[PDB]
Amino acid sequence: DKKSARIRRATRARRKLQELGATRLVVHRTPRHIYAQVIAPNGSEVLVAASTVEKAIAEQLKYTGNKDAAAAVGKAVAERALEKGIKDVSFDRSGFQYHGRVQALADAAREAGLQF
Amino acid sequence: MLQPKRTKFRKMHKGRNRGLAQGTDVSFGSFGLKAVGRGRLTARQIEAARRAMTRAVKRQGKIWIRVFPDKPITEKPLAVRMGKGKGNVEYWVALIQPGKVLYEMDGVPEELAREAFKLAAAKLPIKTTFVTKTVM
Amino acid sequence: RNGRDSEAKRLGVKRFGGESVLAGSIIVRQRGTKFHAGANVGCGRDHTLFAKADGKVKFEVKGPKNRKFISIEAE
Amino acid sequence: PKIKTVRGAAKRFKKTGKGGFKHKHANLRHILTKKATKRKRHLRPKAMVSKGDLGLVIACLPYA
Amino acid sequence: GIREKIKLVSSAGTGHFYTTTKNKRTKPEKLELKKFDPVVRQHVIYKEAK
RNA sequence: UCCUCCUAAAGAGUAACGGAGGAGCACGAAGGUUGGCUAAUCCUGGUCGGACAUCAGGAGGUUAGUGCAAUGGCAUAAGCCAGCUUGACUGCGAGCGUGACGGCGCGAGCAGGUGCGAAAGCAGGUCAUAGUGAUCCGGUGGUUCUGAAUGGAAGGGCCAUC
Repeated sequence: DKKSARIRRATRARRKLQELGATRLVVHRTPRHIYAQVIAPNGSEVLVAASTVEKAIAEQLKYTGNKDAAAAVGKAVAERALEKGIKDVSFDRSGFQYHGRVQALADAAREAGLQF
Repeated sequence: MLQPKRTKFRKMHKGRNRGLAQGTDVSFGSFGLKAVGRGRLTARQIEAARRAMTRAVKRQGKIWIRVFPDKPITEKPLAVRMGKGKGNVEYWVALIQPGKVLYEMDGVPEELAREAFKLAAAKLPIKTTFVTKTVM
Repeated sequence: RNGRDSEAKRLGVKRFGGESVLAGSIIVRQRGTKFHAGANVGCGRDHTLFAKADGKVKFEVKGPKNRKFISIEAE
Repeated sequence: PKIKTVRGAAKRFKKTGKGGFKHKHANLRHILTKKATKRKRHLRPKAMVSKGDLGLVIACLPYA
Repeated sequence: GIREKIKLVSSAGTGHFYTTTKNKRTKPEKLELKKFDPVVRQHVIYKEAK
């Protein structure tokens, strides 16, 4: 199962970040509408979220679910986090290879202020 | 001569015979021999009792043995000093607690059943009593 | 041909639930991981659990496998 | 006659300010390849004589 | 105990060396690990020797 | 002498010429890190091929495996595969466990300099528990520390190691 394999892949990282006790930037990727979220160390609340599923961010990019979409979401999370106040975060692959859209989102985020 | 096959260990501790019997009810036949006393039965005693009943019933009915030795017992050779390791295994015994059902039987009249069990109990070292299958 | 044995390794729980410990103190000595490290608890190379912070030690059961965890709260 | 110091003892223990004794650790002479650096490192510094055997050391070197 | 002990000598002029073991029967070639030399306080190549 | 289980009486420890077995290693990788993967046993179809080679599907969920006997542990895998590597590093070390002692074990963290990863991070050997021998005497390399009139040297000391 794709989901079961993915959860098994990301379990070690999630546990490592959980015991470390640090805010983590978690990204969920699908064939469309790449998501992104910021989670408190306790893991119970979401500091801020962004994605291409809402019209506020989906009204510019031609198509959601590409490199451009990842950069927009990656950038979008940036100023939101900077405005909120949190600066340092830990990136979570969530079992997605850090190659394409995931890398583009992270690259946009780190260059936008969320260094990690 | 009941005996296990390829037991895990050749020797085992003496242990104790405290407690109370578990198989206290007739489960296969209609009549059974219940153990009143406490002790151990060797393989030879079980065989002797079994032969006594089979002859008594004249190979009529069914016989169930509800006890297995599964416990080796050692014995030092004559003119041997204490120590120098555990003794060699000689015979196998089954620990019996009060209420244990030794033998079960079915397919014969109650009258013939009583004498058959009485003959067997005469060749056992523990007080025994005759019981009948209960309804629930 | 018997008669051989090994010196006892004095394993077991050294600090029990609800008693304060200092950082670096050994909590449990074990061969495997009968208890898993929780919060402010580190695991040694020999699966020894030691306190990484000062506080009260507590035991709990967590996870889908109901495996036992040892944590420390700063109290 | 005056007491004779145990010369062998005098070559292995040195007296300190508070009456203690310092000695070299006794496992760092040879067969060192198979030893971890951590264990060799900890044996390098001098150590104090234990209480139990302190009384024995006092008798051996009553003058020093 | 076929495995025998060797000495790793730093490529630098310093006389510092490491000691280890190896099996000459299976891996007869020299050992060229890159280790830390505290005399010069740098990581340098260490060569196998007696 | 050392290791594992039981005896051992639910903390630790606990004897017998009591009951069972092992060790005197191995590995520059079988170590470090990063990425990925998940067995045994059965059922059905299929050339040699056959109960038991390899292929496909299904039940199964670890009865597999874990370099070596046993116990405990291991899916975040400690099990299996691949890339890059030498942290199997130096000086330390709060605080603990264990011993009559000699001693043995665990260890966050600090300084220096490294490897893997985008990064958080991990790495001071190996899933852990056996694979080991005090001191004396002497050998090898470094270090003006000392060097008995002086300058050297011999010989000692210190460090690494046999």
